[PDB]
Amino acid sequence: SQIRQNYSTEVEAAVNRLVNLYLRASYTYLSLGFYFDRDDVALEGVCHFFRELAEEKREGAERLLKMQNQRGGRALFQDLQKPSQDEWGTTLDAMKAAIVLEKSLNQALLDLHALGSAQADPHLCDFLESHFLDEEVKLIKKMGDHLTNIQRLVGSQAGLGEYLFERLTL
Amino acid sequence: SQIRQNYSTEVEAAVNRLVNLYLRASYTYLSLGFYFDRDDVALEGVCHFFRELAEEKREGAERLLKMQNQRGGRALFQDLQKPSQDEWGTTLDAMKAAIVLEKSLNQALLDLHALGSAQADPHLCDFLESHFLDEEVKLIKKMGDHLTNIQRLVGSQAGLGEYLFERLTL
Amino acid sequence: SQIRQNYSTEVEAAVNRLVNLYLRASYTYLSLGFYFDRDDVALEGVCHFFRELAEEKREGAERLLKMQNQRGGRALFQDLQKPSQDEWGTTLDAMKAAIVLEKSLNQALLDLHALGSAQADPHLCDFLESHFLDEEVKLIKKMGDHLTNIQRLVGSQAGLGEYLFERLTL
Amino acid sequence: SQIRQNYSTEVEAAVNRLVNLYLRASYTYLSLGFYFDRDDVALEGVCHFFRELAEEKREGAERLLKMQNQRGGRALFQDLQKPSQDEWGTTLDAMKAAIVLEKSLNQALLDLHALGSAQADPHLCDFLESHFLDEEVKLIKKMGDHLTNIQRLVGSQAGLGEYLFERLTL
Amino acid sequence: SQIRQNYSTEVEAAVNRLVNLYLRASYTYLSLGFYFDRDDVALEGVCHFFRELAEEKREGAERLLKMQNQRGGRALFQDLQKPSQDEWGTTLDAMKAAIVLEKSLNQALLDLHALGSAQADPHLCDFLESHFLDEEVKLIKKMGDHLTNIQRLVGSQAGLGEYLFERLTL
Ligand code: NA
Ligand code: NA
Ligand code: NA
Ligand code: NA
Ligand code: NA
Ligand code: NA
Ligand code: NA
Ligand code: NA
Ligand code: NA
Ligand code: NA
Repeated sequence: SQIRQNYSTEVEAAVNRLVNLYLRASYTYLSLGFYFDRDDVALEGVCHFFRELAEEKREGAERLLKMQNQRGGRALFQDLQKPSQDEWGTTLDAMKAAIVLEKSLNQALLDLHALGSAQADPHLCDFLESHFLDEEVKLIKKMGDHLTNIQRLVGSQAGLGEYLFERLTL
Repeated sequence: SQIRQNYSTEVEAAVNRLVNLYLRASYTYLSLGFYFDRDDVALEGVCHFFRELAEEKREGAERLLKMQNQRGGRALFQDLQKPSQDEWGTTLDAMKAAIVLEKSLNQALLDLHALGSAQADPHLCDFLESHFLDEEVKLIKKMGDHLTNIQRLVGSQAGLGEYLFERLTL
Repeated sequence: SQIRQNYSTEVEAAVNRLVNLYLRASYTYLSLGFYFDRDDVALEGVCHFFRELAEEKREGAERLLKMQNQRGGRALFQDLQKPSQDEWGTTLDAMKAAIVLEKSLNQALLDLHALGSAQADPHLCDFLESHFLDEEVKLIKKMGDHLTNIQRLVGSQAGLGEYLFERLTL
Repeated sequence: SQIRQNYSTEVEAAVNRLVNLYLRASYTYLSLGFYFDRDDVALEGVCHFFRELAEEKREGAERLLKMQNQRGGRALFQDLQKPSQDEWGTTLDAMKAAIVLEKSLNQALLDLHALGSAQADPHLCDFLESHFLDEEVKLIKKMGDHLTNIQRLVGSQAGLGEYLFERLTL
Repeated sequence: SQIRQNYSTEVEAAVNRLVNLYLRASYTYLSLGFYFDRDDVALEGVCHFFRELAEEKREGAERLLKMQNQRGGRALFQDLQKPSQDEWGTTLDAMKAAIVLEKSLNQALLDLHALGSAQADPHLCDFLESHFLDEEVKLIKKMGDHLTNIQRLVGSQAGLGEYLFERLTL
């Protein structure tokens, strides 16, 4: 490109891989949201928590694609793998799956930041620090808080606890 | 001082000791608040209850220092001891620790009032009656109410009760 | 912690030490503020300058503790040493002490940033760059400006100059 | 009186003496205010500081007379002695005279409070604590602050300092 | 040009030289403004006085370039010489340098007006009378007033005077 400066082919490829990862995560959260809308599951606040995450992760992919074109890189899309499960269990199982997925996104962000640092690409480092790394730490902390609250509610009356969480936290 | 009148060295020293006690209590409540913000504890209303108490106790120290200078006494600061615990247990354990601490502050206020009375210092007596003694009785009553509500919630489903208290009272 | 990722024990400990340093600085500024409120000192703008700094440094400690829990580290509080002086001299002496203290906080921030960089912790580096390093440079520049203005006012009429500074700058 | 209860003849007489003292102080401050309005003195902020104090002390006398009738005591007025000086010197001399006068009022208030306490008259004790003792401590602290600021301004250019104080503090 | 009428090559060249002179003066005032923002100089009102002059002189250059194109002349830019000093001394030294610079701009304006008059170019004469000559006389009078006020403040307490000027005039 006429505009490309200081933007390695390694970073360009890793940004494309990260876009795939974010779109995969959006699709996983779409599947989690619609599972909680099942008439035999029926946890509306859980459905809305995951549907909002699906939108967030799509928006993160769109911001990475915007940056890829601002740097003069070329977006390359790959197939999007289906989510790992078709049914997601309890709200506890689902929130455990969600923190595993967000940990994996965070590790991908950290790996890209490290690549950027090795390539002396400060605009990439800044972009990630500014729009991704703190949002991901904040999200992971929120999920961990949720996770602890769900766990303390299981006790010996798991249905009751699952209802309450949904009603009073989500 | 040019302005000092009717202000004994005994009262001056005891006001400095009370400032230390209030600042110690602010620090204890800061530690309690951040313990309830842990991802493995995650009781937001409990965190906010103690963080608000940390601010109150700091403000009480600042009011005592203001009065010390209005009387012509001299503020003398000492080291502030760390809180008694690093981890605070359950919300019940924490509220028991908080009432023990507020009882000890109240006894210090009563002891200063008695000193004032023995020194015939009515401005000191009035200052304490006006800004401290009723606030402390009101706080201790609120903690005792909380304490009773937490206790009735333990039953055989302690996690559930701890969640509910947090959600519906705090 | 379930949420901890990329957060070294070295950084965790250094954040706890920095919290102690910020709380120590808040306590120093509380002592400076109340010294200028003495009836025999009576520099209201000087008192308000330091009282505002006490609040800032407390808020900096609270932000570090928030981040410590967002990363899955554990807050550990230590005793808070009393300020270095009981009486702080002239406004010049006090502003010299304040710049020495802010230089020492800045060096602690830089040392933590360096640790973060050695540990490849970009979220820590970003957090410090975002909330601490520019605020500290801005503060140190303001104190240096004050310092120069106080110095030019001493001349042969130090009382007059101290009054004027207080009245017309603070 | 039909309404008198728990109100000793000693307290009644001492309240009448305190009314005389407050009215004397109002008259002293009237003389101080008009001295600073002299064309050969011409310190407008000093004049307004003392004129406001004249009004305060008159209002304090009126509140004591109101209380005397609410208790069923009988107001008895005596001659009001002229102020101690006809010309009041510098603003420093005048503020020294004003703090001497306020110290003497405070000692009279404390003496009445002690009498009340010896007579087991809590309504009198409360009335003084509520409307007089803290106002007098606040005033004496303000005068002491002023006093320190005037003193630091004398230096070797006393006229300049007196102008500045008036202009920038009062 | 198709539009050029009554616009001599001598005037065209002198307008280009005047643009250089105005841009040089803008750069001088930028250097003066940032010198007064030094932490070891720290005269904020002095910094703002010169920074505003830097903007004025840039705007004067832009108005001359606008007029050059409205007449069908051709802008020709030359190198811009650095300011005459790197450090500017006291506010007195700086205001003396500023009046020397404004006198030199005024003499350049008068010389161009004279050229215009010799070339019978009334649109040029009007343009200068309308947008430059009275603004320059007003500015030079303001600087001279400042200069007199700074001079009366030096006395035997130059620091004090420099502070006061900055605080109370600028
Ligand atoms: Na939405
Ligand atoms: Na951005
Ligand atoms: Na609050
Ligand atoms: Na009060
Ligand atoms: Na504030
Ligand atoms: Na932030
Ligand atoms: Na009035
Ligand atoms: Na009343
Ligand atoms: Na401007
Ligand atoms: Na025009």
